[PDB]
Amino acid sequence: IVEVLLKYGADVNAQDKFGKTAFDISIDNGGSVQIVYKPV
Amino acid sequence: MREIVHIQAGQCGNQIGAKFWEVISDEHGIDPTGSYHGDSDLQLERINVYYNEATGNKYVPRAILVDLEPGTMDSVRSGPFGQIFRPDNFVFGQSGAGNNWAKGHYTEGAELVDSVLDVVRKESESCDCLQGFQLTHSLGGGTGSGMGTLLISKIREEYPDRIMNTFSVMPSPKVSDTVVEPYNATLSVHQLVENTDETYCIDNEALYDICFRTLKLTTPTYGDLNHLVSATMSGVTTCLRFPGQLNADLRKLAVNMVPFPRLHFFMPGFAPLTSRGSQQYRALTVPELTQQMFDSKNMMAACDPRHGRYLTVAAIFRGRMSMKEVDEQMLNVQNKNSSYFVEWIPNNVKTAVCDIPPRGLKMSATFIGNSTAIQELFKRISEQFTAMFRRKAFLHWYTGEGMDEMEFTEAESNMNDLVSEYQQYQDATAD
Amino acid sequence: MREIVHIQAGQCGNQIGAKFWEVISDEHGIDPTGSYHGDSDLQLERINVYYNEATGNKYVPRAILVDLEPGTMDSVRSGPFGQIFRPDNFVFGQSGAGNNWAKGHYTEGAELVDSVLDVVRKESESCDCLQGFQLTHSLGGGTGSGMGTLLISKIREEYPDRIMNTFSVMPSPKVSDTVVEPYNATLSVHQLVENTDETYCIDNEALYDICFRTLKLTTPTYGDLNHLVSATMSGVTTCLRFPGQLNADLRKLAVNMVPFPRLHFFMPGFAPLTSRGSQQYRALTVPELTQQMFDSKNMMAACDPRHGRYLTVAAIFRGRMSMKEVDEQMLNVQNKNSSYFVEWIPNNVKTAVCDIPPRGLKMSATFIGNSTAIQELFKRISEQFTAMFRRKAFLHWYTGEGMDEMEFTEAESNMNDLVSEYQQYQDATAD
Ligand SMILES: Nc1nc2c(ncn2[C@@H]2O[C@H](COP(=O)(O)OP(=O)(O)O)[C@@H](O)[C@H]2O)c(=O)[nH]1
Ligand SMILES: Nc1nc2c(ncn2[C@@H]2O[C@H](COP(=O)(O)OP(=O)(O)O)[C@@H](O)[C@H]2O)c(=O)[nH]1
Repeated sequence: IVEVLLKYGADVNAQDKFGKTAFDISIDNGGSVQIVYKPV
Repeated sequence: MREIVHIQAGQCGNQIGAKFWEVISDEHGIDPTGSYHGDSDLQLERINVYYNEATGNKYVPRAILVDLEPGTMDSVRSGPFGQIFRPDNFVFGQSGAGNNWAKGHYTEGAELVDSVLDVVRKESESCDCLQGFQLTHSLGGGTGSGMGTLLISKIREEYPDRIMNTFSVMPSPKVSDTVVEPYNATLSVHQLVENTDETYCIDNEALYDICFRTLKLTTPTYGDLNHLVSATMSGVTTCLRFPGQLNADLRKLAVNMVPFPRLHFFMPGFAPLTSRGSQQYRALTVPELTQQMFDSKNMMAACDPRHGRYLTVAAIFRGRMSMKEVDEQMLNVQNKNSSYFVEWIPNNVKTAVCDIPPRGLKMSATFIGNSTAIQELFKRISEQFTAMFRRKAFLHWYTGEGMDEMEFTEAESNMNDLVSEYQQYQDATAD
Repeated sequence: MREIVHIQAGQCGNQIGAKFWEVISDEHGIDPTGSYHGDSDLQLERINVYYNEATGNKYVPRAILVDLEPGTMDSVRSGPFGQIFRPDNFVFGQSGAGNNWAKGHYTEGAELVDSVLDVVRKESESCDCLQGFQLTHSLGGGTGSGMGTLLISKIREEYPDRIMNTFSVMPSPKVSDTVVEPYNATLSVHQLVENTDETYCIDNEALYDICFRTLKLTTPTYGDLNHLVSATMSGVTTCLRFPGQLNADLRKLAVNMVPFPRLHFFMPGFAPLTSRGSQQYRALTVPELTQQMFDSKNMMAACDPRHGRYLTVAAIFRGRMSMKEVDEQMLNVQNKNSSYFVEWIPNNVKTAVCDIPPRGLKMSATFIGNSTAIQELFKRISEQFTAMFRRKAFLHWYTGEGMDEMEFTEAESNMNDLVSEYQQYQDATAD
């Protein structure tokens, strides 16, 4: 449905009253040390 | 004197709770001011189970009224019996739960819970010998579901040795279009499986189908649905409110009805089924009563009792009738329908008879069954839950309240385990 | 074989620690490649206390080098002995602690601590019989103070039955203008009071005054300050590094020096005081050494020893000298100065004599005193802390790291308690 809406011109940047876009919602729904030897 | 503390949470819980008090008040002769005006002494003999006796010989329900929705206080106070409730027992918030279980259980509900616990502590300590608690609530919304199950859990900490009984209204897309209701109900069932001793499954799916198919109502309203709810609640509590031998308290009912702790979800049924405004021309005979109350068309949970087996049954007959005829009829349904009764629990069907019938009926019967077919209700919710959960649909509304996705997984798994346990006992044989 | 694990944290800790290793490697005949080229079997007898024997008969310090500051690894590795150190024992982070104890103890330091603990665990398990740990660090900065005390606490959890010893550089506004140094030092002292078995108080106030007043240096540099540091650290570790009877291990030193668990802050002293490049024309006599090491102008902590009493003392004489003359002098300073020695701890002054003197000296002497006069150092810090703390000055730098203001109150109170305990024993009599 996200696809057919986008092909019919849906605005991907459109924000709701909580400042969220549609993809922000799907992302919200979705839910170490690096040893580097340096020469001196 | 075996007191029960009643708690009503949310819009549904308060709606059916109010109807419960209007109905049982009429049976006991108690008017909205708390005065008694009856003919029978059986009305007041066990009035103490549900009512406190205030100064001036008045009776006041031992009821706590809760809602995060502030507007609910006005609708309760404006009801026919809103005058009878203890003003200090009304605990209302300002911001509702917005059909969100997480808001009712963890955030807005948690902000209000200590105010409710203060009022249940006061009613409980005033009891000569508290039996336990009775909660009316729905599982599809946010307050009754989330805050009701939060209340159960907190009450269990302070009163672990008391019976926790609930009247839990199950959601149906036939009566509500709220997308998240399967989420709220699954999260609540997870709580009920662990923290209640006995739960009456009042299913909106069965209530809608009874109104539409049996009562012939094109568009059942909540009043129509709630007429069945109150009629059920009156029947299932008859043994607790009137003098009798069988299932006279919540603990003796649980010892008779629950053979395995988690298997405590009862399928309620009643006969004759009636609508508001339907007059009774003649009283049902004992065989009509017995046949109808066991019929799937008379169950308050949308489950086919012939798709499972009865672990235990409590049958309550109300009104003046032959006890010899009742016994014969009760033995007849068990011997004719022997394949829907577990053979490894001998004499699992207990029958009580109360002389006082409900309003407008000379004869009636209420059924309470602990049937393995109740898994049909849980499977229906589980399927709806899974359809959304696999798409991670609407989760931000719950995780945004601090909730972990792992809680949804745990609740789903627990309810699915419950279903496997019913199936295990359905397939058990007396080897 | 009584191994010690050495840890150096922060800019001061690594500066002092490198000088420690340059000094004791020279004393033990070890060159920057780890080869031995000495002229005495006494140099190798207990080499194992500080050095591991690697393949090829090489000696490598059992030292872990830690810093949060970027750029410090190169300056350590480029030092005179920078190549003797085990490459894997260097734990250097990207983001400094910005003179903030909270950053070193709770945030940046906590992000790096498990990498350090891995390397101390490996050195500790390789030990035939580990004595304990030695940490060099300052208390006025953020890494040595905060992360050093975090390391002490974590090391104490895994090795609770081992001695925790520190060389803790106290701050002075004479050498550093950083406004928050009294905060960092008070927070560190609170940690040291609870978690170390013995601490050498190397005070930058005393070091600056020795350089300025005694050595006649108009503007002492850190090299000047550290020339005294290295001389002290060499002297106080002599009993641990060479064959002897007295205080040969960290535990026997603690049993001799610490009557009460919290009173484990020592005031080191040394004779003769010299500057870098100053030649010794003649060796001091035994009375000159004894008189001087006990003099207030020769103490490494800015405290007047005649403003308190000595609970215990450890005196170490280094060089070829008469032991009869040493004993006479040690009995004379105690009999002539009897009012500055507690009478309820008989024979509280222990004296060792090691044949090997330090570099450029034919004779030297080192003093370790556990004096109640050390409260002058704690009172000075406490007063500086209180001046800012009552104004709630600069607290956002600490509470912004998640810290609670209550921790400052607890640290202030603990250090003030420590001061009252010294005063209690200062006033005690052998009644
Ligand atoms: N039978 C019945 N169900 C109700 C009633 N009111 C709400 N419900 C159901 O309860 C669910 C919504 O919960 P509700 O009690 O409105 O929400 P809450 O106020 O957040 O607890 C839906 O499944 C509704 O269909 C009522 O009066 N009777
Ligand atoms: N004696 C001495 N004090 C030092 C030295 N370097 C820094 N300090 C002192 O240590 C404090 C600053 O701590 P520093 O070790 O620079 O900070 P860190 O890197 O955050 O641990 C101040 O009181 C400085 O005067 C040094 O080489 N010798």
